[PDB]
Amino acid sequence: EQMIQSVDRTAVTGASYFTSVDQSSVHTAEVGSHQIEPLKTSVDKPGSKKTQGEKFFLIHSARWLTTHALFHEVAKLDVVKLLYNEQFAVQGLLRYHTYARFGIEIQVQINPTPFQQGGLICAMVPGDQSYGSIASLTVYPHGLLNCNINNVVRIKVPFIYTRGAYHFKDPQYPVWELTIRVWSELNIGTGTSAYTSLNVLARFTDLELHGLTPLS
Amino acid sequence: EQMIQSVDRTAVTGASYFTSVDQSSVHTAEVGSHQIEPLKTSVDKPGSKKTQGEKFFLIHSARWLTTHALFHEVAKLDVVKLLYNEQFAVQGLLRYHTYARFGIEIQVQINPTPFQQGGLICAMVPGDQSYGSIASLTVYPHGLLNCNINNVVRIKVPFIYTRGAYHFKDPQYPVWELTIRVWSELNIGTGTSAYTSLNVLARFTDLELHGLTPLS
Amino acid sequence: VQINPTPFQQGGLICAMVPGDQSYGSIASLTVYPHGLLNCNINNVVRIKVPFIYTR
Amino acid sequence: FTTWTSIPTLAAQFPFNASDSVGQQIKVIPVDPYFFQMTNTNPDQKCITALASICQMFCFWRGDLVFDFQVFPTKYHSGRLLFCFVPGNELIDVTGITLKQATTAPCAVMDIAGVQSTLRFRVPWISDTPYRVNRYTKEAHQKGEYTAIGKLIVYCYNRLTSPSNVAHHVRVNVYLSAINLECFAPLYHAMDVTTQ
Amino acid sequence: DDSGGFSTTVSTEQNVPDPQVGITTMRMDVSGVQAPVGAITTIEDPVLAKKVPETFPELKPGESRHTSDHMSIYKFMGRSHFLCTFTFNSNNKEYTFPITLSSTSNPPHGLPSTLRWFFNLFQLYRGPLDLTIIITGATDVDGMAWFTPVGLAVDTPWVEKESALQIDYKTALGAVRFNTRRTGNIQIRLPWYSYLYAVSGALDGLGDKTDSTFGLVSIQIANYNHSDEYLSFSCYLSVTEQSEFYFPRAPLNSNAMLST
Amino acid sequence: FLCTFTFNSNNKEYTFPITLSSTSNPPHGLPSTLRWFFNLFQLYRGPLDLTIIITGATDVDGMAWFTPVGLAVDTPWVEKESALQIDYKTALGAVRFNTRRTGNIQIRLPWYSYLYAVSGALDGLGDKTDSTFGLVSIQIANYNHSDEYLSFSCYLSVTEQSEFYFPRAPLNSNAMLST
Repeated sequence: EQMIQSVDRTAVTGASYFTSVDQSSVHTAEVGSHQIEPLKTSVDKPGSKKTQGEKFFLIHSARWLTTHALFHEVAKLDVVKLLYNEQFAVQGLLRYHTYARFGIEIQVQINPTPFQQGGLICAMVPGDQSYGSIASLTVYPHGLLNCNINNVVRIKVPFIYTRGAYHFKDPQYPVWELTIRVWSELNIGTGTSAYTSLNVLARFTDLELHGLTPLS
Repeated sequence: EQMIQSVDRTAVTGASYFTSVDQSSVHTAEVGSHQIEPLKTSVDKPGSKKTQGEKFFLIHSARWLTTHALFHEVAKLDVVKLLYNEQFAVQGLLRYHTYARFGIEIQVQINPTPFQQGGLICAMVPGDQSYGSIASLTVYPHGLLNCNINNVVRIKVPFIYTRGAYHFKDPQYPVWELTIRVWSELNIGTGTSAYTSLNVLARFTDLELHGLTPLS
Repeated sequence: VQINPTPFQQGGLICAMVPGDQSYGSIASLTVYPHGLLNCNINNVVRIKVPFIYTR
Repeated sequence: FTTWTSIPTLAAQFPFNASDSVGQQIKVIPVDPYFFQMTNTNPDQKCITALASICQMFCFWRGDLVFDFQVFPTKYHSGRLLFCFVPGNELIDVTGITLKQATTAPCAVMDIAGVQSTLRFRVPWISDTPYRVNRYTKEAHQKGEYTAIGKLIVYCYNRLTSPSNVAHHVRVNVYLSAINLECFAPLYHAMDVTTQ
Repeated sequence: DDSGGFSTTVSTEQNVPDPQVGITTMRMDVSGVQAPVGAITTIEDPVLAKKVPETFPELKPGESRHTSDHMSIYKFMGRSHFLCTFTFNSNNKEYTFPITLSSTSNPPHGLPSTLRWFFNLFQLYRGPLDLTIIITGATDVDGMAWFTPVGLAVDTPWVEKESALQIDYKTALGAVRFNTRRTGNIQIRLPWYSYLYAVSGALDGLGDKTDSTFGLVSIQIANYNHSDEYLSFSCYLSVTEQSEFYFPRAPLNSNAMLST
Repeated sequence: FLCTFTFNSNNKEYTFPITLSSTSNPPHGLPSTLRWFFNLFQLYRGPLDLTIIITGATDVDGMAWFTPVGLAVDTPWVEKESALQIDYKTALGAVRFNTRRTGNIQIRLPWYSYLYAVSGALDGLGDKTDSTFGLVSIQIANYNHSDEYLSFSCYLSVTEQSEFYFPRAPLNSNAMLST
């Protein structure tokens, strides 16, 4: 008595997010393998979320002048909403996902010539620009800019939100928001440049993605 | 003699793909951390390329009839070009990348009622549908469909291409291509359904991504 | 070679030790010679050591 | 033959005015060892680079090119630039890529002031082919044969802030150097000036 | 699991080459007593398709009568087969012929009889060749034959014309110097010079005119001719041991196998 | 490539040097690959290789010889009759061959100089003396019978006993003239 083997019928086959149970199974054919190359035509690392989510995106840039008086709101920029944009690399990770958890890394770059004087402030503001004081904004994790010491600072801020995760397609309220008040007025002499440059870079830290959607 | 510490000036700071050297450095502020939740509002795993690239995409579906005579080309479908599409989840990984290396996992699903008879064939064809024989197509890694034994098969095929990697924005030639010839004609009786259903699922295996681009 | 810029000027100079000829060799390839590069930003005095280059 | 390759040789020249908008494209660099644009009137000679003479006697070239951008500012000329390498071939519409769209690609920033003035930009070997043919030897475009592994736009990342007792512009030399360089399939070809 | 998926129906990658050595040798009855399980099986299951076949009581066939294995490629294609033929007509005429592995290239302009069938049996191709040509006709002609890789410039293929290429382009790349009287024979390696990795047999579009071809040999003569006698060359290609084959393909029909 | 030359009458003596000067425009001097390569560096020391091809009329019994610097030889780049005696030619060193026997020469060029090394780009009397190192001159005989041109062409090659010194800036795209 010799038994001839047959084909399997019922099995749990499919992805963790793409699951379909078949009543008639078949062995999937596979020839070859993932052949390694001693000669690679490109010299980079392979792409991942670790190198696509953690990369600075220029979300905003301005130009601060002399005519801006004290505590004038130069820029009112939203953090995550400008990150969720088609012209950046994180759109390929945020279009196919709905609910997320992440940390925000802000880096702000300005450039004074040292014949100018003055000061700028960038603050990471959650919720609202409500009746809280402008002269009390140092309680926020912020940055202070000066025409004397340095011109590039970077800010690490966490996820500050009421619910569990953030909805991109219909948010309750924006998680973070940055503002630029004139911390000290831009004073020059004759022939000195009456302006300075301004850049706002941003990236994600510790990114989590959940809730895949088929629609756009 | 006591020395007062100062701020750093020159350092290599920035991402591996997003690199800018500053002449004036600043210590990045970071408060809080990535707080773990004993109560998660969702019960899924966090999203990754391992669960977004490895998920079956319905790239094609047809309906094979009785009037299709022997070896008639029911479907002529391209594999990777239908995978590179906006209405799928891999568009978020292939729009921000240009040169790639990957393996193709094909799964084909049809459904006969067992009062029908006939046969179908699906072959993974690289290069061309040139002067090679239709009656010699079993040399390809293929699938054979029958109205007697089974109705779902899956096919694993490697990357077959002349150069090193594949260009999405301007390809030299399509890497893979599937065809459906009528392997045996669909014969029924009176009142039996004169048709059968057909589905083509596809996903990537061992995905590599290189060459980020800013444009669309 | 000793030069002296005030740091409100900008520009650059080059001094090259050339044996033989100022022939059809490129001006934009003169960094293959043991040379010096002058700048209005970093330094103003450089010195060059070169050997005896001669046929006989 | 590694003598005339790793030593940085001047391949191009471009200034940086203060009267330009942030993100305006200054000069692209077609990333290949074949690139040079200088000449001379006394003597009448088209200025080759020492790397452009080595690789022009071959069909294929391969290596991690190291561009060295020596700016010539004062200590007080402030601002930053963007050296954004965009890979591929010698011909894509990279001029239509916006500045924030160019932040998607990997790149680097450089403050014009500081204590150094030369950035060594190690270009990765990013090509579909493991080498790249001397299509300049031929006289016809064809999809599959190319010249460069990508292009490199110098952007205006920040404005040039400076007083009036210094200059309003800072010139940037483009040195041409490399590392791990390999060429094969010898020939004879005299390269022509890339007229940008 | 590596990908976090599953598989129920047994179907995987198929058609791995080299199942068996084709020379006949002994590894008693093969079948007989035991009932044949290998006759009836499921071809839709590839594991059940890889069962040892039998239908009858059989025994050992024995050994073969030639130690030379006539079923390995490295000793089968050692016999050199036709590529092209061409004649010279006037002074300093430069002839140019490619090696175009495309099956669209009907003979003579392309692959003839044995090369068109064999080099369209498989998808990918990598390695060097051998070329054997014969000098036939008028004697005392001092010509020159050279190889030109892809990417570099060369004259127009399948056209006998005057040379527009200089000798410094010809002496730097590599050629040979020979007269028809001294040795009268060339057996040459064809160098694998490409920035691309491998070449194909049957493609479409701009990939067919680029990724199928790999090399080209072009010939200019001199001292041809004195008192009128035709000089005829003919190219026969042969194989070497450093080439390897990839992705076995369905062979061509009886229609495109055109013979010359 | 180095040069090419044809014979026209009986017992014509041809003379060609090996002039490493970049001033020497081709044909009279360095052509395409030799002019770029041997003007990449300042100093040069070592022996060469020369490969020539006999092309044209057959059964010509000629003679090819080397002459160092300092010693007398006929006028370069000039096809004329030989004014040098055979005892001067047999004592220094030559070869004897017919066009029919082997039809090929692959020869070492001997490094014969009282000076040490040679240069690529000089000026004045140093250019006409310290750049050149050697010279090969050829006289034929039995050329010719029934009129057929005999053409020679010189191709230079390299050996392993030479060494290079002082890497120099390469030449422009203008003086790299091809033949």
